[PDB]
Order: sequence, then structure tokens, then C-alpha cells
Amino acid sequence: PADQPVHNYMIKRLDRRSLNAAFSIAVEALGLISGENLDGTHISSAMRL
Amino acid sequence: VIANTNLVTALVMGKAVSNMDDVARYLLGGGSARVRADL
Repeated sequence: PADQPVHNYMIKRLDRRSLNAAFSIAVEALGLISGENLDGTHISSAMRL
Repeated sequence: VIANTNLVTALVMGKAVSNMDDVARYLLGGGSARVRADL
């Protein structure tokens, strides 16, 4: 005897990956960015730049 | 203070002289109050 045409379904699930990268900055310059350690000079301006 | 001739000096070189403006202009031609005391 003959056969009937077949059917079928399916699913594929995802998977989780990630990227990351460190970006450390130091205290000596962190005091200069935020202006806390900033002094009123003509020399501290250049170090801030 | 250090500015505009001693500034670049101390920044790139590492040293800075006191009376820089005078030596630069030379190389290339370019009230009180009273107080008591015991004298």
C-alpha cells in the first residue's frame, strides 16, 4: 500500500553569551577630573587637560 | 608664579628658572604702614 504525505514541526532554543571589558582609571586623575583635587594655578590646568 | 615662559618650561623640560622673563628679553632683544617697636 501507498503512504500519506508526512508532516513535522520542530523548535530550536537560544543560548546566552556576553561581552565585557575593563576600563580602569586611577585616583590621581580621578581627583583631577571631578575638580576636587583641582588647584587654582596655571599648572594644574595642564595636568587636567 | 610660573606662567607663559616658565609654564611650558616646567611642563616639557622638568626645570624652571626664577627670573626667566628677564633672561629671555635679554638674550633675544624681543606704600607701607606704621607699627610700634623698640629701636
